[PDB]
Formats: sequence, C-alpha cells, structure tokens
Amino acid sequence: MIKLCREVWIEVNLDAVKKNLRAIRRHIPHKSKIMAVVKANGYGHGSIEVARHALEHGASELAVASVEEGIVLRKAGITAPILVLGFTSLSCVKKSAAWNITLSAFQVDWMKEANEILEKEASANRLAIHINVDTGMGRLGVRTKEELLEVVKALKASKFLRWTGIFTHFSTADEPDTTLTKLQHEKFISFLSFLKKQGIELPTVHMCNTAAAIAFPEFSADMIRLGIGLYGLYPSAYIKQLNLVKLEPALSLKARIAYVKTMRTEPRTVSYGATYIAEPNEVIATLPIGYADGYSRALSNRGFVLHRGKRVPVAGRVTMDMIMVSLGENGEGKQGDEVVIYGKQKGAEISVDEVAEMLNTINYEVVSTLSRRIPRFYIRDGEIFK
Amino acid sequence: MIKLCREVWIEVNLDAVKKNLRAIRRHIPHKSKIMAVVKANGYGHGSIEVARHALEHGASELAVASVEEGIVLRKAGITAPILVLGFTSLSCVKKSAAWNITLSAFQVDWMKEANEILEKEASANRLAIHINVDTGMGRLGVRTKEELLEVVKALKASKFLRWTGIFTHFSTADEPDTTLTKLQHEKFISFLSFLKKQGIELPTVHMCNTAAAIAFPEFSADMIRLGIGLYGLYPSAYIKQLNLVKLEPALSLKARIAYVKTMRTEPRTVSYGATYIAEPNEVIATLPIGYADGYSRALSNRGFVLHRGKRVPVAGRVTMDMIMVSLGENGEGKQGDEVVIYGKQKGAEISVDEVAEMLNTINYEVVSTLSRRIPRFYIRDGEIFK
Ligand SMILES: Cc1ncc(COP(=O)(O)O)cc1O
Ligand SMILES: Cc1ncc(COP(=O)(O)O)cc1O
Ligand SMILES: [Cl-]
Ligand SMILES: [Cl-]
Ligand SMILES: [Cl-]
Ligand SMILES: [Cl-]
Ligand SMILES: [Cl-]
Ligand SMILES: [Cl-]
Ligand SMILES: [Cl-]
Ligand SMILES: [Mg+2]
Ligand SMILES: [Mg+2]
Ligand SMILES: [Mg+2]
Ligand SMILES: [Mg+2]
Ligand SMILES: [Mg+2]
Ligand SMILES: [Mg+2]
Ligand SMILES: [Mg+2]
Ligand SMILES: [Mg+2]
Ligand SMILES: [Mg+2]
Ligand SMILES: [Mg+2]
Ligand SMILES: [Mg+2]
Ligand SMILES: [Mg+2]
Ligand SMILES: [Mg+2]
Ligand SMILES: [Mg+2]
Ligand SMILES: [Mg+2]
Ligand SMILES: [Mg+2]
Ligand SMILES: [Mg+2]
Ligand SMILES: [Mg+2]
Ligand SMILES: [Mg+2]
Ligand SMILES: [Mg+2]
Repeated sequence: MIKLCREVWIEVNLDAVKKNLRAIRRHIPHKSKIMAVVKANGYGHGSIEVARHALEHGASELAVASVEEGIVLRKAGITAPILVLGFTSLSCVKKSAAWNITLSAFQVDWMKEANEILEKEASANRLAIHINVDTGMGRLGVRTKEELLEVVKALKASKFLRWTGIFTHFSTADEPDTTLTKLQHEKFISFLSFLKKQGIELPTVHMCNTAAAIAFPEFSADMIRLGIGLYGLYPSAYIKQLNLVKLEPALSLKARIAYVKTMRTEPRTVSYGATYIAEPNEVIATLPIGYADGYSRALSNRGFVLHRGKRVPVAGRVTMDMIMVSLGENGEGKQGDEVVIYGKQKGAEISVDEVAEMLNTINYEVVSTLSRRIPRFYIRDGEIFK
Repeated sequence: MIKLCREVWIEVNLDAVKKNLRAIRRHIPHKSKIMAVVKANGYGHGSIEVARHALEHGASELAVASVEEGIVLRKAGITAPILVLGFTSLSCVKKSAAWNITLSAFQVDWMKEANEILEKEASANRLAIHINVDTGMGRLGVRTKEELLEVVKALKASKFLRWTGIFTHFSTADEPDTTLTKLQHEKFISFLSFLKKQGIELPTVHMCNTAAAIAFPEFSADMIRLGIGLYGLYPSAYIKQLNLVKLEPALSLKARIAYVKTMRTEPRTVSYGATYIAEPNEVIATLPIGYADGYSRALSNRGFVLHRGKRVPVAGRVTMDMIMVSLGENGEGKQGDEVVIYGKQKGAEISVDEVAEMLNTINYEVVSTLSRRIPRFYIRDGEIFK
C-alpha cells in the first residue's frame, strides 16, 4: 500500500487511457493520425507518462502549450513530434530548433524574424512550423486567404524554417447547433483550396478537437488533436449523449482519513467561520485535501466524498490544506480509511463531471487545476508505479 | 527585461514582504516571536524565497502543511525550525527526525508508536513535537483537559520525542463578532493553566493567525503564526478596515500580449461557445494565461486586466492557456505590450482582493492556486532576480 507523509494522491489509470485512444482510433478514418494533447501537465494527469503511453498505443504526435512543456517531454526521452499550440516569443526560436520542438505561427514578420535569428546563430537544426488559420475561434491565427498566402510564401522562402502542418480550431463543435462549426469547416477548406489553386502542396492538415472527432469524424483530414477524450472525459454533455464513442475516466483523486472524532464536548463548531455545528454524537473526519490542492473552496458545506461506498458531506468551510466531512451520528470510520474525492468506490462514484456541474464549470478545469504538490501514481496492466 | 517562451510570470516583491514583517513585529509584543507560514508553496508566492527573506527580517521559525513541504525548504539550505501543521503519518516519523522537521500531534497512541519507531532505530536525535489543542476549529487537536494531560504525559515519557510547542487555531478571529474568539482564548488559557497546576512547564505557546495578531496582539504569547499578512494581504475586510497595521501586497501577475488584431472579417466570434461577438473595428488582444494557470474560468466575460493603465475586459470564455481581452473600438495596443493581471499599473490596480470578491471566495485561494508552471521572479532592494 502507498506510503505518504501527507496522505492525498492521484491515480491515473493508463489502461483506461489506452482504451480511450483505441475508441477514438476505431471511430475516425483509418488514414488519420492522432496528436495527443498533453498541455497543462497532461490536463493535470501528468504529461510525461500520459504522452509515453499514448505514443505506445496509437498516437503519432503530441501537443503542448509552450516550449517549456515540450522540453520536459524531450528530457523524458520522447522523440515524437511536439507542437506548441500557443504563441512562442522569438526569444525561444533558437532553443525550440535545438530541441526539435514544432512551433505554431501565423504572421509574415514572425516567420522572417525567426529565420534571421536562426541564420545569425548558424543553427544546426531547422525549425518546424505549423500555420494556425483562425476561422472563428478568434484567439490566434491568420484570418484572410490573402494574408495566409503571404504567410506561406514567407515560410517557404525561409530556409531555416520547415512547414510541417496547417490547422484551425473549432469553437462550438461540442454544441447541438452545428451552424458555426460547418461555416468554420467550409472556410478552412476554402482557404486550403485557395493555396492549392496557387500550386502550393499542403502539409499535414488538422482541425478536429475531441468534440469534432466524435461528432464530425469526416473532418479528421490528416490528423486530429485528441485532448479531453484521451483522459476519458467528454467535451460536453451533448457529445456524451450522442453515444458514439465509449470513454473511460482515467483520473481518480484519493486520500486517507487523518483523524476521526465524536463532537462530544462544546463548542461543536467546525472549520472557519463556524458555519457548521455538529451534534453531540456526530462523527467528524478530517481529510488532507484543501483549496490549494485545487479542491474548490466553493465546495464548502456542499461537496461530497466517498467513504466505505457512501457519499459523506463536507462539513463547514474548505481550508487551504484540509477539509472535514461528517460520518453522521455514531458513524463508522477510522484514521487511515481510504476516501475517494473524485472517482469510484464500491458501488458509488463522484465524477469530475458532477463536481464541475456543482461548481458551474467544466471537467477540463477540474482536472487541469489539480496542484502539482499532489503526487501522481500510474496504473498499467492493473498495477501501480511512479 | 524578462525573456520567456510563454510570456506570463509572477513578480514577488520581497521589499514588501520585509515591510509586512516589520509592521507586524512593530504591532505585537516585543518578546513574541514570528513563525512565518509558507505552506502551499508560500501561498503561491514560492515557499523557498519567501521563507529565506522572512527568516532574515523578523521571523525565526516556519510552518508548512506537510513533511514534503518542509523537505523542499531544507534542500534549499534553510535550517530554521519548521513545523508541520497538519497530520503526519507514522510512516514518516524516521524521515522527519533525519530532516530535523517538527511535527504536530495530539494523540497518546501516535506519541507512543512514533517513539517506538525511533527507539528501534536508536535515533541520534529526538523528534520535535508540537501539541495541537482543538478549542473550536474542530479540524485537528485534542479537545479536553484530561486527554491533553494524557497526551502530554505520553510525550514526556517518550524519550525519543521532544515537546517544543503547544498551540490552537482560532476559527473566527477575522470577524466583527468576537464572542467565539474570546471563548477559544479563554478555553486555551484554561487548559494551559490546568497543565501548570499539574506541575508541567510549558514550551512555546502560540495561538494567533494574522487576524488575531492584528486584532488581539495581547494573545501573541510566545509566538504568532503570520500567514496571509506576510504576503501583504488581510484575512478579512473587517480586519483591514480596523486600520491598525499597514500591509503592502507582495504579488503581481503579469503577461505580454501575444497577438493583437482588428476583427475586420466575419465571423467575429471570440473563444469557445462564441459567447462574444466583436465589432468590425474592435481590437482583440490575446494573452498567454488561462484557467490551467489558476485564472478562474468563472472570469469568462467578467474579468479585467490592466493595459496602459486602463482596465480592459475579458472577452468570451477563458480557455485553458489563453484569454482574449477587448481593447475597444479602434483600440491601441501592440504585440509584446505588458499587461497586469493582478496588481498595479500606472494609477490603476486589480487587487487579488477584488478578484476574490468577484469569484465569491477569499484572497487566500486566489494566490495559493497560482500554478507552478508560471515562473516566479523576486524583487529585492528594488531589483529583480531568480
Ligand atoms: C488548439 C487546440 N487544439 C486542440 C485541443 C484539444 O481539444 P479538446 O480537449 O476539446 O479535445 C486544444 C487546443 O487548445
Ligand atoms: C494552524 C494554522 N495556523 C496559522 C495559519 C496561517 O493563518 P493566516 O494566513 O490567517 O495568517 C494557518 C494554519 O492552518
Ligand atoms: Cl505574430
Ligand atoms: Cl487558436
Ligand atoms: Cl473561510
Ligand atoms: Cl501546480
Ligand atoms: Cl492520531
Ligand atoms: Cl487545526
Ligand atoms: Cl467553454
Ligand atoms: Mg490504492
Ligand atoms: Mg464505430
Ligand atoms: Mg528543430
Ligand atoms: Mg497583421
Ligand atoms: Mg522554409
Ligand atoms: Mg497530403
Ligand atoms: Mg440523440
Ligand atoms: Mg463513466
Ligand atoms: Mg457568518
Ligand atoms: Mg448535523
Ligand atoms: Mg480553481
Ligand atoms: Mg519587468
Ligand atoms: Mg481520541
Ligand atoms: Mg519526551
Ligand atoms: Mg515560558
Ligand atoms: Mg472601524
Ligand atoms: Mg494596497
Ligand atoms: Mg450557448
Ligand atoms: Mg462588442
Ligand atoms: Mg462582461
């Protein structure tokens, strides 16, 4: 059994990750590759071991949010293509080329300036580039086919740069009204047709996130970007209710009870603000998770955890490192008992989706804000490591 | 100037931290020591550099949430006493003795088994222990006089343990109604006097958090635990509005504009869900921070950042690594312009307190959830460093 000083931990089930990759692979066209999106520490699951597992079981490439995230993966021994999805300052072009990290860009000046930097440095490696086309997300990317053509030309004239992809991002592919997604797809294809009409040969074309991969597998083109689905989580209730691909949640969050007491003497106030008053025979268990771990303070007097297969409520306010839960009057519980904060236990389950609904957010935020001070353990072929 | 691949960073002003320590020192009794509370990675400020600066300018001990947080400080060369405030499993008794970490405990069985472990190791040093007395927080600690005495007798009879402190925690000392705080203090004093009437000499007595140190400096006893106030933030608006101690916020959160564009062509949808539609001459700036950094998704269509001394609004949904803000109709701004997310710029300010109120939470949570993938820079004697 697990030995920790502070007994809170994450379990990432890599067998589920493999099953999730397999389900997406079996759904999308055979020719389409899979780019596993492991930005933000693998959506809080741990980027290194999720990326390693994905590449063993179906993925060809990786996506991250920054050069620094890509370098962490290279230092783990990973040789697969790694795309930075956001903006990379020209200050890191030299470093990105040396680590064989692929950068997104979409402006003539950036292309020309990056080339000149690598020229001046006598760079040993060329820098791989994907062009972002903004078709309605409004975040990053080139927005007109005229300007796109100039960006392509600047990239092609840059001998120290290497064009390896072109992509766009859907902003509402997880919604019931598909109008905007079809307009974006139509616009993207129009831009790509414009380039081909100029005789330009296209590199790897990718546009689908998890939502469009499930709902519009025919848009998979050369490659899709599998993010939330890799982790066994759906991009929206609507996509889940399509019932087209079966995903298995990979992440659980657990702890062991640090202390158990009956509230026999007064005062029976519990936690900050004294917002909860226990009964004289009520049993209160203290757990080593709090809002600095990413367990939202808005779950104060609201959240649930699983103990011995049953939902027991948070009592009083969440504190920075600890919560208290009620085991009820003369409730049964002991120090050391395992508690499930997100996940399954015996018959019961408190899913990340249910926590997100309670907090009026999305599963993406619940998992990707799990603090790095929580250790992560990995299950593969039914057994733990790391 | 700072050189980053992904241009988001934190600045922690250690001159402000020094001034905060002095203000608290100047307010509490001369004989009272300060234990600087640096749990949760220094409330998101960086535990190592804040601890180092505090021990140099008025603090003599440290508090953390876990043995693991104390080990981080020891590895950085910090030799001051470090108290673990939460529960430490018996499997970490030997390691805490080797690292000279002080643990909190409050149960006869824990004392006896911990001593038994060390006795079997023939440990060359006694493990330092503080006893937690639960006077109303209801989280950890012993709750009756008679069980406190049994716990003290077991600790004193454990030759491989060393009693070096006794404490309690106030649960409503930041609130206008002081009734519960006065009851907690009365009870703690009563328990300590009961121990003295048994012939027991007390070690270091501490009970004040920031709130009680400010509002009840007469409770400071041998030592206070300075947390939120060390970082220049008040435990509550009520405590701040007492106007008794001037604190200066230490943390700012900043970024540089990744891209600026005019929404000339259709569609003018911004970010996921297309919840924002820009005007044809509206300027949208994209910034490299998102909810995986700790910038709450609940600030979608609600938050503000500072650009050229002006508040500009978040436009559309917060995404995992990026947000978009509107510089207005015909707005002026350039890629690479510095933006302040939390903090001051020219005459403007977006305090952590204001962000917390928008989100129905507290400043503690806003800072302590700042992701470790944001690099932290420290200002000391008016100049930046590592
Ligand atoms: C540009 C980009 N592309 C793809 C993803 C993955 O999306 P999902 O998690 O919804 O699958 C994220 C992203 O920022
Ligand atoms: C036992 C204990 N003691 C003290 C603190 C610091 O409190 P403030 O930030 O309100 O100063 C925290 C804590 O858990
Ligand atoms: Cl650019
Ligand atoms: Cl984008
Ligand atoms: Cl609170
Ligand atoms: Cl983190
Ligand atoms: Cl115990
Ligand atoms: Cl406590
Ligand atoms: Cl969204
Ligand atoms: Mg287990
Ligand atoms: Mg099928
Ligand atoms: Mg390269
Ligand atoms: Mg332009
Ligand atoms: Mg080229
Ligand atoms: Mg082709
Ligand atoms: Mg249906
Ligand atoms: Mg399920
Ligand atoms: Mg109240
Ligand atoms: Mg009750
Ligand atoms: Mg959060
Ligand atoms: Mg600066
Ligand atoms: Mg007991
Ligand atoms: Mg002893
Ligand atoms: Mg004394
Ligand atoms: Mg007043
Ligand atoms: Mg101020
Ligand atoms: Mg809608
Ligand atoms: Mg508008
Ligand atoms: Mg608004």
